[PDB]
Amino acid sequence: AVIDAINSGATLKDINAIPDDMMDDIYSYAYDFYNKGRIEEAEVFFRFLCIYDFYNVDYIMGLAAIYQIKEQFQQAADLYAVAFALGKNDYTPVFHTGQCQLRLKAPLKAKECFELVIQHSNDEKLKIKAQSYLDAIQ
Amino acid sequence: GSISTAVIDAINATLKDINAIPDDMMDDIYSYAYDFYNKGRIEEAEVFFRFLCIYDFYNVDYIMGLAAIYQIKEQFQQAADLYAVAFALGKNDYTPVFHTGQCQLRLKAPLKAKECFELVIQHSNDEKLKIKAQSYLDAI
Ligand SMILES: CSc1[nH]nc(-c2ccc(Cl)cc2)c1C#N
Ligand SMILES: [Cl-]
Ligand SMILES: [Cl-]
Repeated sequence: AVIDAINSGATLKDINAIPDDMMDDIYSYAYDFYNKGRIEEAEVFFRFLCIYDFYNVDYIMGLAAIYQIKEQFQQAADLYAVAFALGKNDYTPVFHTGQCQLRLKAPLKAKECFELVIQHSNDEKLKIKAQSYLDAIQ
Repeated sequence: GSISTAVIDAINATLKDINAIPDDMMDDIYSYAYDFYNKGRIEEAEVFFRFLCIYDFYNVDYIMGLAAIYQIKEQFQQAADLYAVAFALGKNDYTPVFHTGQCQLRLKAPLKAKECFELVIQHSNDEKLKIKAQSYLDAI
């Protein structure tokens, strides 16, 4: 049954391979490892989650955050672009992409990211953070 | 699909990481993909754009070509998802937002579509695209 999803490209979530409440528990445990600084374990758990459902925006954001913490900034930025697309109107991944671009020495790209947050987002606290980066970029 | 390939690659080096296909060859394959597309050979064009997006997913031109094919095929959610990737990457115009609005209308999500068309009117400098977006808004 699982092999069928491997051959059809479907997710494990599409075939309800693990119950909903158990997946919730695994996501909460992943976030616990993350908040405790247990980065290697959080990375295993967020990779597990993204294998289970690679369209879940919160699962992708968790793995992207791990990569950003590990200073794998391009790999983080790649996942953030997917996370943005799947959620359509949440500019948090665009904000974090701006941070990654600064670390990649691409300040004009970073400015474009933070400006996009300011222009489109309805999240006032997020826009405040984005503006503080814009104020600092030369 | 293209998005699942991108995520699996990120979970797990890639072909692009080793410069396995040079720029000029990718340019040629892109032009061949549109040759198929322009002749109505949509299935072959889809294979070629999928090939391009496996090699270099984070490329606005490849993403936009594949999104157009899904919209024509009435695979509206897949099209909307790819248009949003194109916009996030830096696509310097609001055309992917406009087309996402069209897709959301077909998905019976008129409130999502309204948000898309309103973004076009507020932020695009393409006066013709703005008129088109307003005509959809007038109908919602
Ligand atoms: C869920 S309401 C909504 N707000 N913004 C969008 C949006 C933004 C950029 C792009 Cl490229 C496509 C769509 C959207 C949708 N769908
Ligand atoms: Cl959507
Ligand atoms: Cl730059």
